[PDB]
Amino acid sequence: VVGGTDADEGEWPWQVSLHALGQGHICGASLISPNWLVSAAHCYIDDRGFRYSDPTQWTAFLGLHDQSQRSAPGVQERRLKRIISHPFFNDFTFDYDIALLELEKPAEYSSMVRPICLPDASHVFPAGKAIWVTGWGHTQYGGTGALILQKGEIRVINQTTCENLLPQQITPRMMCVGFLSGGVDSCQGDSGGPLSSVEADGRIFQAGVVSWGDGCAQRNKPGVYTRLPLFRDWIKENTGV
Ligand SMILES: *[C@@](O)(c1nc2ccccc2s1)[C@H](CCCNC(=N)N)NC(=O)[C@@H](NC(=O)[C@H](Cc1cscn1)NC(=O)CCc1ccccc1)C(C)C
Ligand SMILES: *SC[C@H](NC(=O)CC[C@H](N)C(=O)O)C(=O)NCC(=O)O
Ligand SMILES: [Mg+2]
Repeated sequence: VVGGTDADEGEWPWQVSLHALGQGHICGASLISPNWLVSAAHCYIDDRGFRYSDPTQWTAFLGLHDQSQRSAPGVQERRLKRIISHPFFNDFTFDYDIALLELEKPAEYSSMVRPICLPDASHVFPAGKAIWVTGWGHTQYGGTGALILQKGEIRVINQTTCENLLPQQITPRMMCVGFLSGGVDSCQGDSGGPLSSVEADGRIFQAGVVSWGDGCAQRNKPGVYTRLPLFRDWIKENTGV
């Protein structure tokens, strides 16, 4: 997160850190039920050096605050038994950049571990609405990741404006969130983490998945996120959630 601040311990109890064997934190995720996480499909693509699509190569840390304190009280460690990347994922445009991760054993709900709410298919997150982004990613483009979980406040950007800022790259599965002036943005290592929106009764709903951007926090280059309401049915059909 660029331009953010330290989160409070337990402030985002749905935020998850995904570590690949021998590599440390690679991507974020969100807890949506006792058995299921939402993340980004592009984190789980094989390359010639490592089989990122293989669920046995991963560990999920729930209730984590400080990346250097992965055994602290309240932190839960879980393996994965399945990774479901969206079948329409496009590895050139990163259309449909969303995945579902099945925990090998259920999370235990606590003051530090709690699911985010999922929006109904017909809900619209309106232009201009305040949204929170969280993660352990870089605090500057090309910089270094944060040990302590970071939070930042950004805003939904009109879809036509989004398309014009990034021509020939914004599909209807994508949403721009941030500022045209730059300054606050997600960044490398935040991929797969949730957008958190405070809704009408103060409960937090997931508004998107961190996906990509041109650099980080640059003027006229807002972060691009995978939408959530569009996938409510896909999630229900695949997880029962
Ligand atoms: C996410 O944290 C990551 N996923 C992985 C997976 C494997 C290893 C490492 C990482 S980091 C980030 C989140 C970035 C959010 N950015 C903003 N909100 N501003 N996702 C990525 O890094 C994706 N790649 C990009 O965003 C790249 C970075 C870059 C290289 S040069 C300037 N910026 N963006 C582009 O290349 C822009 C052009 C483009 C071409 C084609 C498709 C999309 C964009 C991810 C790895 C694809
Ligand atoms: S909608 C998902 C979360 N709801 C719960 O966790 C309910 C469980 C309680 N223990 C209960 O109902 O008694 C939720 O609301 N997440 C967002 C938030 O702001 O907490
Ligand atoms: Mg604690």
